[PDB]
Amino acid sequence: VKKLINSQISLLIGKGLHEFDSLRDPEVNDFRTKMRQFCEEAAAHRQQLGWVEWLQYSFPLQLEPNRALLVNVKFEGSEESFTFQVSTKDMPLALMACALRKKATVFRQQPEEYALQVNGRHEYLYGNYPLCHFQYICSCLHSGLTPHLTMVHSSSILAMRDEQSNLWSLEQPFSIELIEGRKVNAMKLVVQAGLFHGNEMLCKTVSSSEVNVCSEPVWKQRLEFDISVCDLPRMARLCFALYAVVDCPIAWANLMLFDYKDQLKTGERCLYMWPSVLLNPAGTVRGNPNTESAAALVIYLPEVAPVYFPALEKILELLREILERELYEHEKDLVWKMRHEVQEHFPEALARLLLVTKWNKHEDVAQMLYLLCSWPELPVLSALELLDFSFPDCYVGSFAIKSLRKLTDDELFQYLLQLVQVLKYESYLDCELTKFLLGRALANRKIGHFLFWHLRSEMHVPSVALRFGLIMEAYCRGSTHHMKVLMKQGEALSKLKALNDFVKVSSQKTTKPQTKEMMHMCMRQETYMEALSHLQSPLDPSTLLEEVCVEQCTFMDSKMKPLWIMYSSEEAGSAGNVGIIFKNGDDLRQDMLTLQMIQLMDVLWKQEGLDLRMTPYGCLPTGDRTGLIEVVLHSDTIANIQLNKSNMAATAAFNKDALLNWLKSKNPGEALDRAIEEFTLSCAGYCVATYVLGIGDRHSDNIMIRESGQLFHIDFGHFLGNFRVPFILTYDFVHVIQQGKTNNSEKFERFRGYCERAYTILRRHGLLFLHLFALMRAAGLPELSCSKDIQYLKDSLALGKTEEEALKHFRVKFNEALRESW
Ligand SMILES: COc1ccccc1-n1c(SCC(=O)Nc2ccc3nccnc3c2)nc2c(c1=O)CCCC2
Repeated sequence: VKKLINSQISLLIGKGLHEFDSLRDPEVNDFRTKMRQFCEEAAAHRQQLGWVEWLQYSFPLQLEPNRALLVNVKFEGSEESFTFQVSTKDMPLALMACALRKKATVFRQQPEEYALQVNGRHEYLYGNYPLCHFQYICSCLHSGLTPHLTMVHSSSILAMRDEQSNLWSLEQPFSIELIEGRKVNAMKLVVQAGLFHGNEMLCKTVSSSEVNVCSEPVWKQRLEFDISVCDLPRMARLCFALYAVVDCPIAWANLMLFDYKDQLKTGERCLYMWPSVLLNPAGTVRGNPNTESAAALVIYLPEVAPVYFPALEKILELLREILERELYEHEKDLVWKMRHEVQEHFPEALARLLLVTKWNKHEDVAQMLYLLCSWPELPVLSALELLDFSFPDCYVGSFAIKSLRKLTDDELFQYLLQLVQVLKYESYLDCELTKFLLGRALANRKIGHFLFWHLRSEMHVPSVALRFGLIMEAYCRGSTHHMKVLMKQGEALSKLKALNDFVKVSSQKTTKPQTKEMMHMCMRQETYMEALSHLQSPLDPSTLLEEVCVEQCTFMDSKMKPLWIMYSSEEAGSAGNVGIIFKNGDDLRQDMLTLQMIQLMDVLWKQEGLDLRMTPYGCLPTGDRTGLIEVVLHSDTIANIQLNKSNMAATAAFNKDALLNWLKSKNPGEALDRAIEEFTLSCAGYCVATYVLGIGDRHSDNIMIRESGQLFHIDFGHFLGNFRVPFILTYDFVHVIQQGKTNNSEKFERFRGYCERAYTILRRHGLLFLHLFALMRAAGLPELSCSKDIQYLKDSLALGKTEEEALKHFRVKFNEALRESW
């Protein structure tokens, strides 16, 4: 039984558990045994939460960042239902009290015993929150539709919970022996090396003597470093590069000088090197698992006596305002001098101080660390910055995690992508971030869900495979039931892969309608219907994908032939009609990042009461160049609409009317006005979003309208101006905002203010986007490579300017954009 769990975990994570043992590594072993006890205590805890609390775990509330409305309510084991008027201000409890008073008459005869489920979703309404604080209610309030909800009793929910049970002495300079290698090139070999603490070098880099591009090369050289061993910080990192010359990089490799047990390291080491794009401090500190093929450097760490890093007690024992809002040496000096007063009157400039403290002087570091332990907790925003690679020191990390704990799950979810990337930076397996992500993922099934996928999605990447795999195994130890739910998901994804593969070959030999019939046959196979049905959508686990409508499924006409999968739910009705797009072949990371940053803008706007009617559809990479997009129904490309087909409702004398006619036919009479509004708001939003983010090559083929008028974007290939992309006003948008008039400066300038608000709001959170992008550098995304990329943001948000200025700046670009418009 314990045996079956293991094989399930193996299949689930994409790596077999035997491989962890085969490593014969105490670091891994400890991480495994430790992290299991932890996840087991969490899982233990959970099985004894009260029912409401279990709901909170299982399906956390989805909330928005007087007026009448019709609601429909039913009770679980029955079809009969009732329609009430309520106020949008009513508590979920008031509604539940009605439900019951209605029932008990149609039946002859306590609201606290119930929670309201959304029909056909893993979504629930509970708490003291007026109805439309719940996203679902408020959402309905807009698209116009009637909320449909099911009274679920406490006995019913608890049944679910049930079914889910399971030192300073050493003064001599540091130096190593470089012995020999085993590599491939054309010319002389060289081995350069430096000691890093983050991005900063601890002293000048040193080099090898020029040998023949030959062997199996030999060196047997002392390389001595311009620093004394006693000054080596905890997180000291030794970084190698190997290249040829007579310029030409071959491989690289890094290691920590202290092991995970704080022991300094001796003596011989074989390093299996990673092939190159010279020195790479950010690169991982464990070796290339491809031992057969990979080049290897063998070194000798001299044995300086056994030595550990001193305990914390031993550590603990041992116009400035004007600058303080890059700095000269002299300034650096003043800051350091004022450290105490920094910790007293500018605690939020911590990051600035840490950047001036001398990491290659053990005495200075001890001073810095002493101030850290009395340091007041910082705001979340400051914590996100402290996770930067610039801050490799784990006492700082511990502090940053310490400050990060007051994250709401919503915030946590909103940054989860980035926190995962930072795991790639971690010098050791057992660490605080890992401990924290696991703990929060265990207290929240939604967080649990996405963490897994973020991790499961990168197992094809050898540098993170082990780390990630070990985390996923830990999590499963913490959630036997959720791992079943997830296998269901990965089983569906496996089938989709096989289906898409068939689609690629077939689509080259034959015509679309034929491949479509073939697809449906393959899908109608027993193994496919079972695999592809009755699951939770990986794009959002509260979305249930029940019955695939084979008849509706097809594939899209682009190189990779992405699949189009429609699902219905009888229990869910209309909002059980959902689609996903399976994509195998393209990298989805770029888009997912893009989609999350827009999502962020929307939350920011909404937190200041600006609702631009955005459309944040799911996008979720699941594996090697494989993931899913959320289908947005009742929409079409501008281009498609501008095919302006005769026979359709939008038959137009001039192409500029096409959109507006379409909108008219979907939105008769007084509905028309609302749709123009929806179009205007969301346009404002996507214009500002594409502009700040440097997303370009927008054309009518990658912009979509929905029948509500809402406009949104697909196919993000390029961002951060990655061919300075202008602001863009398409003539046809302007025309639609202007209600079909040549001049409508009333309508048009309202539109300007929306942009201006959206833009100005984002700037106030400029730093929040910077820190997040900072953290993304860890990803290896090709258009997220360096500083010039983070420069793009600085410039778009005109962050260094004043609001009066920036607005002025933005006003030119926006004008420039209107001029372009015919
Ligand atoms: C691959 O996309 C195409 C490229 C060239 C020509 C046509 C398509 N294409 C297109 S082009 C529209 C498009 O490229 N993408 C869409 C269409 C709807 C979307 N909804 C939510 C999120 N993204 C969406 C993206 N659409 C469809 C199909 C299709 O083959 C098949 C049936 C379902 C809709």
